[PDB]
Amino acid sequence: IKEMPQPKTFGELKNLPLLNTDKPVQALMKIADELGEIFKFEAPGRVTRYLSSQRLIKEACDESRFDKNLSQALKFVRDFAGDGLFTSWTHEKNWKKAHNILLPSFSQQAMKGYHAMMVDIAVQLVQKWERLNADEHIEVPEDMTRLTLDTIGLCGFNYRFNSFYRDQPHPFITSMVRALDEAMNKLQRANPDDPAYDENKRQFQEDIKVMNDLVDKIIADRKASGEQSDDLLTHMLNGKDPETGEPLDDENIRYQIITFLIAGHETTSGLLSFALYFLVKNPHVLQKAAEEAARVLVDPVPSYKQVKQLKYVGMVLNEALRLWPTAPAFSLYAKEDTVLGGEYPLEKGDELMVLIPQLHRDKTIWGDDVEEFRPERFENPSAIPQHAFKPFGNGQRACIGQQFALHEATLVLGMMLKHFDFEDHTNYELDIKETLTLKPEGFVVKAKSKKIPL
Ligand code: COH
Ligand SMILES: CC(C)C1=CC2=CC[C@@H]3[C@](C)(CCC[C@@]3(C)C(=O)N[C@@H](Cc3c[nH]c4ccccc34)C(=O)O)[C@H]2CC1
Repeated sequence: IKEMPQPKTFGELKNLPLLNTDKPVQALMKIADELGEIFKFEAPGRVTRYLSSQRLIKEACDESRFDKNLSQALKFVRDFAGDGLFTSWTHEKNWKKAHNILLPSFSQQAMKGYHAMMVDIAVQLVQKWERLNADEHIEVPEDMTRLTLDTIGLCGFNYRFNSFYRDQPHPFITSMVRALDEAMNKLQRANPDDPAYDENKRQFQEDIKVMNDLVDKIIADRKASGEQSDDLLTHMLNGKDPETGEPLDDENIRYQIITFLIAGHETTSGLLSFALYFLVKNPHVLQKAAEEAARVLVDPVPSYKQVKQLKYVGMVLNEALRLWPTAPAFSLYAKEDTVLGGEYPLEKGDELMVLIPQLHRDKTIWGDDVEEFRPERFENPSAIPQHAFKPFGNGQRACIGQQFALHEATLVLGMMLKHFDFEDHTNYELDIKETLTLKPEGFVVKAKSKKIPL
């Protein structure tokens, strides 16, 4: 039975001021480097424990002992993602109902059906870049977000945000981003009911209304038409949970759509942005991935099968997920009194935070080179111990979108590497901006066309 380390305290505010920062995940990583595999974090009226080691996270991932907790971050997002899959408790009837209905819509097999719509958006990204003039550069996170948002819009509910036709996001996106920013800011806001925050609350309600209005209208229009499409909204209007025999109601479908649109934004586009960052910083790795793309993508437009045979591109994406997982933490609660790692007694209800970027730098798993970008780490995945690699979270509460996110990312990166040579023309210095997600802020490149027609 061991005493848990704790970072520096601030009198009555305990550890709370350590998260008064624009880069809290990066701050928590530096604390874990100091204190090790577990530390207690106290604030007025709360305590959580940050885990960093495969040794302890493997136990945290035991679903008989720990279930998904809603972090305060998830509680603030629930104000507009409701009881969709991401912001629901496991015990809420709408979680297991939506999970049973949606799982078949998100399988590897279902990706054959979305492939043509994903190609639509990937081809718009390639044409944009083919159409840049000689002096011009690419705003990498900006264009990856254009693609990932439009891909989930079109595959989700046959809706075109037409992001590649715009400088200003679509109205829905400006409201969604400002709602997400507001939810994230409330984490650091003392005395939120202070009348100084009156204007935030009125703006928050307006943005929730914008989102509900557009999504409720797309649902009503689809039901009003009877159209059957290749999209999640068809699967949700038609589907019945085999357990309860019930369908989702229109309110819950709205929450699922809002949830997928949150995910399909900078959380997916972050993976592509980090991947391209690592590739331009590791020209030998970029060359190997470009060689695979030229070898495999022999057709004007890539096939589902051809994306599956981009094995080294998939390893590149897993290595980017290792170093900078774009959904960098998740929360758990103890189902019963239990002892973590033979050393740390927990009571029923006690919270754990999994610090994924820190798990992914466990030298006992990965060896001494943990800071190196080496996709070849992933050549034999059977060698990876249980729960060592967790960018999509854990168990029944793992990312439902994982096969979607990886198919889109492998397709797009494949096509980028087939069509263009890349230049790190600014010698970009990595600056990771933390919102809901992580991104390489200001990451810019030049793309020189290889002049291969679509
Ligand atoms: C279109 C939908 C979609 C996409 C593209 C997507 C793409 C990605 C993505 C891209 C690289 C990453 C790193 C993640 C990472 C995660 N996703 Co998603 N997710 C998506 C839909 C979801 C949903 C829905 C959940 C909740 C699943 C559940 O609990 O039933 C989810 C859960 C997660 C969790 C668990 C959170 C927790 O609190 O435990 C992580 C981590 N993620 N996701
Ligand atoms: C919505 C999804 C995509 C997200 C999940 C997250 C999980 C953990 C979060 C998060 C990374 C944002 C920064 C704080 C952090 C690390 C956290 O521990 N947060 C704890 C502890 C905490 C911080 N501030 C608080 C204020 C009140 C209560 C708890 C807290 C929490 O939210 O619960 C955040 C990103 C957004």
